[PDB]
Amino acid sequence: NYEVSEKAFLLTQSKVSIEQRKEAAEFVLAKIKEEEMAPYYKYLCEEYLVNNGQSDLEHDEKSDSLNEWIKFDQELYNELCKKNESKIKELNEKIQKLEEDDEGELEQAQAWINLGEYYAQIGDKDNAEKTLGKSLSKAISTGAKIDVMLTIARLGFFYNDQLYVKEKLEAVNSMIEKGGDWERRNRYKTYYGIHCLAVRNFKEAAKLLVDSLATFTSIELTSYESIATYASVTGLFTLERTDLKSKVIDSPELLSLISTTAALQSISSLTISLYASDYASYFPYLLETYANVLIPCKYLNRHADFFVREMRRKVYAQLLESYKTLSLKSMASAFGVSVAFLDNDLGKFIPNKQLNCVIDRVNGIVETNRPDNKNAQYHLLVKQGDGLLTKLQKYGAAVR
Amino acid sequence: KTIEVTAEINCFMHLLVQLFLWDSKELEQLVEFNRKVVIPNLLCYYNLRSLNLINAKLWFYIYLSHETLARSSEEINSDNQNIILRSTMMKFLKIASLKHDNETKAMLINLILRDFLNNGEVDSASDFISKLEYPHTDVSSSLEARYFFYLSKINAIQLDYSTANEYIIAAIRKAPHNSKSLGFLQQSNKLHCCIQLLMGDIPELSFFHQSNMQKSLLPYYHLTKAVKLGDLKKFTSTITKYKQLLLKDDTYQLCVRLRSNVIKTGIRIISLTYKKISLRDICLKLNLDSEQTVEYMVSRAIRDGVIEAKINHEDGFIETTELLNIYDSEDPQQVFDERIKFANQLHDEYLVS
Amino acid sequence: NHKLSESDKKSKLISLYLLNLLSQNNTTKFHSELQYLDKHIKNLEDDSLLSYPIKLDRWLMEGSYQKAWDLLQSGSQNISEFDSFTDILKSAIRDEIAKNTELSYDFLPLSNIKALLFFNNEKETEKFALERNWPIVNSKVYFNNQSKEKADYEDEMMHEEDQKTNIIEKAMDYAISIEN
Amino acid sequence: ILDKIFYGVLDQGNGWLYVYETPNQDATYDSALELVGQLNKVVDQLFEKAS
Amino acid sequence: DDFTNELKAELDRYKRENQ
Repeated sequence: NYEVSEKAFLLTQSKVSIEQRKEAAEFVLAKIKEEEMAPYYKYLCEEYLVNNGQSDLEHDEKSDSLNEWIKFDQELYNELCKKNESKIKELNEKIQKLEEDDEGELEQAQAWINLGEYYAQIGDKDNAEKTLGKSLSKAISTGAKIDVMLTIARLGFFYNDQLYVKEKLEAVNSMIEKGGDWERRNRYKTYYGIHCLAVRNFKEAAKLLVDSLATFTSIELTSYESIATYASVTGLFTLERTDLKSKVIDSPELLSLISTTAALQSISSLTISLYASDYASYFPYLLETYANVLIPCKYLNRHADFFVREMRRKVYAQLLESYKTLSLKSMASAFGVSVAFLDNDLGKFIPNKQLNCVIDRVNGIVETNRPDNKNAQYHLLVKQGDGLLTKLQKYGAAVR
Repeated sequence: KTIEVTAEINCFMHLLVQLFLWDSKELEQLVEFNRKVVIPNLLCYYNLRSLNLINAKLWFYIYLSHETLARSSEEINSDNQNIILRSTMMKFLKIASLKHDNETKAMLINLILRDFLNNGEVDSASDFISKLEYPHTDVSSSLEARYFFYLSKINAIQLDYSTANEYIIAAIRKAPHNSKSLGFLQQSNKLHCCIQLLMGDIPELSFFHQSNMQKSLLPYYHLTKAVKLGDLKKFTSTITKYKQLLLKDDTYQLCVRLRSNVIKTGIRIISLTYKKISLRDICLKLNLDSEQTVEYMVSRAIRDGVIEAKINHEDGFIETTELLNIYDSEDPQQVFDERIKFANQLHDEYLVS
Repeated sequence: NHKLSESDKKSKLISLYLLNLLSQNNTTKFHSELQYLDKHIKNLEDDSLLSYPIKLDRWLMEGSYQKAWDLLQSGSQNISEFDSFTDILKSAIRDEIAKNTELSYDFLPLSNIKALLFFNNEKETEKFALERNWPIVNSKVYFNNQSKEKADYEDEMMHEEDQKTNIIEKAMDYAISIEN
Repeated sequence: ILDKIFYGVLDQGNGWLYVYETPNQDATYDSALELVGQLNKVVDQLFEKAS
Repeated sequence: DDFTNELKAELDRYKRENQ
């Protein structure tokens, strides 16, 4: 189900090539024949508008699109009824006979789950959760628990809903805690780091992603190259260079992951340039990471500017720690940028107290302000010490 | 006769609920009728169990409607009923023995302070503050936030944000009631942010985003970027469009005070870190508004406590300092007595517990 | 009410109190009288006479004393009525600038002080420096008065002298008796 | 130096060098970590007892 | 935004490579 949501997401924003939309349309047309995408197929016009979202022959009549395959017709209307009779009408009649004959226990619960998964592809979520809720009481061990969690896990990836999914996934996992192997636990662990990108948790996302394996592929839930970009980009932003040398840049799987596909451009272009402290070619890597990684990915396109703006602030901190002073002529020219471009980035960073530095105008020397023995007891002990005392006085001043 | 008067008031307070926002009777005869049912010795000699039985919480929002476009309608100078009300109000406090009076003392001052906020002079209100201060133990939690709301607003007109800081903190933490958390809290949060407007911080929207509706979020967001970036053009257009919201809250005065803070806040936003700042670099920064004001602009900002710099007219630069030092002898000892003073507010918990 | 014939009639006399009040260097009572007016956006905002001290004080709060000084000169209202409060307020403005020139100027020559504060004489410029206790050297004026002291009477408060050692030990003994 | 091998900082402007001692911190703020964790838990526990 | 950072990076590359 994720293969369609990944390819059709390129239909939303394409600023360069038109063929990217037609190439991604070939994967959509192939999957809609085997499985009915009608809930997401109708969600195409309800997601992003004023591109392809105005083209429909049924609910709303307008023609504006670069893709004519997303509009209903007489063929898809007949196929919608054929898939609805086989996956629901034909299967429910056989399950109804098993209910009266009393055949098995978990077999009827698993049959309701497989039947409930078909309502998700027809576009009716009321009967999908109704048949799933009846089979939830029959779940005891991890045999029927994986299938119940699998249906709710689809709600997050297929319907792109971060609200009612995680609340249900946590309730099912916390009811009976076993986990089976480590891969069945990834469904809760991988979606955890993915949900952190919606509410912008930053370093919290990479907690379970860095320790996760790079060979994990959920197919219909997620692809191989999609999860590879989530752990590479978020893991690089979380762990500092101290932890990058013993984990990211040197790993048995990660070194094998970068050679599989060239669509990462994170653990190779960004990591080596950061480890070698080469700022000449490091700047164009951020543009390739933004265009060819962040934009095509689903959850990596939500932040947008929040990647390059924050990553550029931290890469300067690695340079400020290795020198007391610097050269403004070398930073604003030799690294591939201009003078006005450097003052715009550092202009917003200084008043936010995100770093300690000394910028020179006439002399043109970038000097680092080093606390020496001050460290974390200088401005943090007074701010965090007295700041928490303000929260302590909240309930003590007003009582109840 | 205490029971007989109290029994009659029990039926009077039930009518006052209708007279408040519900049934206003007539806009003329009622205000004259409500006066003659109070004066004739309802407060009496302060015999026993006398409190909360007067008008008190009820009449705050009543008389303000009769004064505006009802009885007066700008046809006279002041309401004759309010003139007599000011005579009865100030007579209630004059005859008070300062014994059991706690809640009734702070409620009447709320009228004379609120009147000075719309039409009147707030300079004379500073003399009432010395009389207003008492350890009132009977003030309900609903009126404790309002008592701290007016004290913080008077200091704003007096150009002191340090004294009004301690009052506004306890104002937003009190009044759990729903009506006080919607209309009263949103009006108080805008005054709490007004203290940050005079301080120069103006923090972003985190807790205040979901606490109030979008009505108060739009003007504060535009004033946040205007004062931080130091743009008077965007700051001027904000006053014009939002003028309707600025007049009802008496916040229209931000066109002068907060406008002066647009330059003061923008000083710390831009980087002065280097020592000698040429005159041409100052004129280019802060659009063209910093070109006309260079030496005078920095001169006043130093004495006000924003930054510390030195101007040299011979070579045409300005030596600036970012206020960065290292603790050695007297530097760390400055906050030593302050951190002890910060704990003095928590030393009263021994008597409370 | 508000209605007689012209209502407030002359608007210049009302502005005389706002301009003369700033001569005492009191910024609290300046904005307090603006609240006393019944119409803020009608008579006060529209008329330039009532808005004259507001626009004058606006440049004073922004820090620009050069634009505020031009209002007392290029304005044609300084002939008869405002002539009395012109030089009196100008003397308070120059005294307010002198407080800024101490911290904001480490060293400044004599020719600039005449131009900044709008002086017509160089000898009169040095006369103002004697009352303000400004050291004068050749073609330069320094400030040794940045350090402050006295200010009425204070004991054991605001950077004391001989009690510094004791108060540090006294603050440690105050918390013991609170617990006891 | 950024790898915590050699301890020191250089000067790009004048081509000079500066002195940096090996220990960058004593043990102080480690006690503040116990204070922050206490004020983020016990304080929130007080309202659960009152309400 | 991304339009500001990408534009200033490409315009400087044309000038830097010509020096």
